Amino acid sequence: MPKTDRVIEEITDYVLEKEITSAEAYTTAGHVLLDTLGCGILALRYPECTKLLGPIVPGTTVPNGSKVPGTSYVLDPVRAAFNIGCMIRWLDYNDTWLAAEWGHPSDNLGGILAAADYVSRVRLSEGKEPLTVRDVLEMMIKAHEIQGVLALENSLNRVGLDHVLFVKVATTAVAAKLLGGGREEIKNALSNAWIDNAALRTYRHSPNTGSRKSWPAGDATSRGVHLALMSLKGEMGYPTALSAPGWGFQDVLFNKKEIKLARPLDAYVMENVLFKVSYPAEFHAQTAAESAVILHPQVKNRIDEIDRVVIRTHESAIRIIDKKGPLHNPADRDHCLQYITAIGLLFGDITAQHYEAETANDPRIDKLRDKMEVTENKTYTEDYLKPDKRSISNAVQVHFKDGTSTEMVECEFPLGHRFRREEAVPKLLEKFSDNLKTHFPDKQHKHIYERCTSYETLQTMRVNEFVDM
Amino acid sequence: MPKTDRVIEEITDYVLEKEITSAEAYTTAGHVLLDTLGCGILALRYPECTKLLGPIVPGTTVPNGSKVPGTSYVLDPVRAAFNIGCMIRWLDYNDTWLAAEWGHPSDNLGGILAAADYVSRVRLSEGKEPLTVRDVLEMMIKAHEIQGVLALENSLNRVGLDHVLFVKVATTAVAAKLLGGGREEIKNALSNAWIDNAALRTYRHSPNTGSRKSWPAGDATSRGVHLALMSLKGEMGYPTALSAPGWGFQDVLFNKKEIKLARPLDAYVMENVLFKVSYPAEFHAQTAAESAVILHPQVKNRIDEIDRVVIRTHESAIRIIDKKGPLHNPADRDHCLQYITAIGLLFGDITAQHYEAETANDPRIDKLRDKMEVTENKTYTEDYLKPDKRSISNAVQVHFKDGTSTEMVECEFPLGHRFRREEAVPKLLEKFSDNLKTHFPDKQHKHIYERCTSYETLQTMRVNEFVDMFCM
Repeated sequence: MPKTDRVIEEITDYVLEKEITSAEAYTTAGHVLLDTLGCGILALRYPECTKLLGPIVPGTTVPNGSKVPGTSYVLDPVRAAFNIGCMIRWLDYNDTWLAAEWGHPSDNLGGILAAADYVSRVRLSEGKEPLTVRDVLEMMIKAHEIQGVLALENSLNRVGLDHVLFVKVATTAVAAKLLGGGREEIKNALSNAWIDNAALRTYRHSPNTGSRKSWPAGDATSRGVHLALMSLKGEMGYPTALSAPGWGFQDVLFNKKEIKLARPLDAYVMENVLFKVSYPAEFHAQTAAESAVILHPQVKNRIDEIDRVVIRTHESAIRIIDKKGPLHNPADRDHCLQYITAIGLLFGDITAQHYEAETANDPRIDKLRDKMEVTENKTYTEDYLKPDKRSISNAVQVHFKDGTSTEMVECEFPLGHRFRREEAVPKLLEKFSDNLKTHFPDKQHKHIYERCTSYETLQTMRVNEFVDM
Repeated sequence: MPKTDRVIEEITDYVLEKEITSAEAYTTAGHVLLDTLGCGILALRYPECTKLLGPIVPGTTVPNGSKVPGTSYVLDPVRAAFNIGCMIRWLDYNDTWLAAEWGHPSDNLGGILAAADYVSRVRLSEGKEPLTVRDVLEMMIKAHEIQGVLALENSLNRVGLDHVLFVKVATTAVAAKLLGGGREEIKNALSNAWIDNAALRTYRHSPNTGSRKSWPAGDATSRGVHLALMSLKGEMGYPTALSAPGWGFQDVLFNKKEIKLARPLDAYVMENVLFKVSYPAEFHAQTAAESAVILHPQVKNRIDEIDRVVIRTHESAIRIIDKKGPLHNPADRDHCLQYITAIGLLFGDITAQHYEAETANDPRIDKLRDKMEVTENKTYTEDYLKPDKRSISNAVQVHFKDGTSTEMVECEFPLGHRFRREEAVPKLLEKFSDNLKTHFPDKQHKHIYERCTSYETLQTMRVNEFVDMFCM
């Protein structure tokens, strides 16, 4: 009788009843699983990340608790979802989806993995069968789809809200399902997600750019798991959470426009996901990084002596990462098109260490940044949104004081774009192995690598056993 | 130098440096403390509340964990803050503050008590001195001041947002202080609270009114404690969280207006707080309830001869609780002026049971509700906002089919208004004792009552001991 908003019904129906049949989705989801966990492990090398991990109260004991990869923490699933989601996102190294809204749908793994691990351990304690990694993969496919299809035509950034609302929405649905919710519970959780927090994006932008860019998605996935658990206790929903006149999400926050699902939900997002294969860096600078690295040998010994650097880019890069003047922390820097491009030119490589004070204090960087001129190419802006292409284009050309110049080096498709997928896969696996090596000893690193890259047998691995760190 | 937004600095300075000197504020804080905890204890009689309480995972063990009053739960201080805040607010029985924004600043007790109890138990385990109930009182005074002064001039409801943001903000600042934070940590926690922003109020309004009206403040006071803990780890803040162009709270959510503090922060809100002394019910209906109850003897044997019922009210009541047609759950009903007025007329008293299906199924209620005409009196709307008065006015008159009528019965000041404080205090104590009696056996009820009402003596009680009284 009360009449639930269509978008919430459609998400619910997809989660509960849609069968995923794409081989290619499952194969790509396997890559996203390892790539994401690798990113999370690498983040344990960063004390700014680690300081936010662990239980609220040290020495808390949680029966059948979710384990946090790379650690000895055993946590409630909400807290574990925060820990994992915080890790995997921290270094701006994880996967990415770009349309009307921006985001990183792998962020949902925080909630998915924590909830699937908890459910598995509880089942085991009750003498029942745990979930398998294939269940994790399916839930990732569906989380990706929900967040990514929402992102196609709904721009939260244009109304000043962070993208992580779509993480909370996607996680809440897939978590509710994992935890055994039916149609009513999933609907009710979703409605509570839409009514909830929508965090601002003040921390992703000048002058306030900061480390909340790294942990907001963890906070949102965690919240989704929490809302799902409340729903499983039978807490009531809000049928017209989106549409209610005056008080609904659409009228309050979305400029009275309808939230829309631009296509039927299936496996399109996972199939077309973007990887950050080589460099941690804000995605809109990934191709400027690639072009800078190409130019590096031509500039490395001409080292100051550069008169100006031209950077041609697309509109999203201008809106987010186009900054002049002092940069104050690693988040600020890794969200700076000019900084990233300077690192590529100066060093021929980009690692998360380049964003730290030790490197940033190199006086050459800021001198080279103040020579950079960033302008929009309107064709790049168009091609960024065109469905058969979805390029993320930048071009870079260096001019010298003698009047000569390098060629203008243009990159439309970074190595993580679907068009370069066959080339990328072996490099993704190298990235995974390198990331594991930073944290795990030889025996454990080789064992994880081996299990995770044997995709056939991986499917049938129990989730609790898979969480072997 | 790097320029933090002024509002965040004034809150921070108040929390760290302002000495509270008001004897009246401490006295009233003591009353709020008992009233609030009493309301919480009564909420343990409602399974729709209880279902949300407890640890996330049954059997979780927390060292030096915060205890939840009325229960055996020993929790992390974030989760405890949610439990307590959920309980104290659940039944719409707790204290209230009304201005440009509406709210219930006693909600902040969830975070304050949980944090203070935790800190006390940790101290004790380190061989140090726990906090005392006076510290809890002082933090209440300040939380009330922060949320209530923010409410004087800044209307979240006019931009479609719930009032619990100001709970999150107040709790974050007082929690960060309790937990040992300095100026930088407090500022940084506050800037993260403003950015967190900010739940809708869809669950307080037709046609979606529901039980999230009961737990949203718990969720917010919990979140405040959480943000405070993150700040103590050194997590950075956002200096222009309010004022940043394009991306700041003011430009995104507040229609490009400035968030203002209408007066310097001291002890005004606690001194002037509103109690729900007799009836659980949305505050904007409290005086209509009082007037209905007066009229009850004149109508109780003539309900079938009632032709129409005139209710004259103020603008906030029209915006929130003026509803026609079917009511679907207890939250919908306790947020219905017409329902609450009907109950008073029909029954001469109002309890939380009157909002349950058993009573609501009484066919007389809806029949009476469809005879009610609610209209705004504009003078009530003006006097609701005037600072020397702050009335919450309703008037009720009943007209009969034979053409006679009762007098029009006007109530400007409910029993919980500061102008009726001396009359109220004994009734507040009765309400406390009755609420305790629902949940505690004789010995424990008497003991709690006796400690809590011996105010001189209560001050010095260690927080952990104060909380232990409620547990067994």
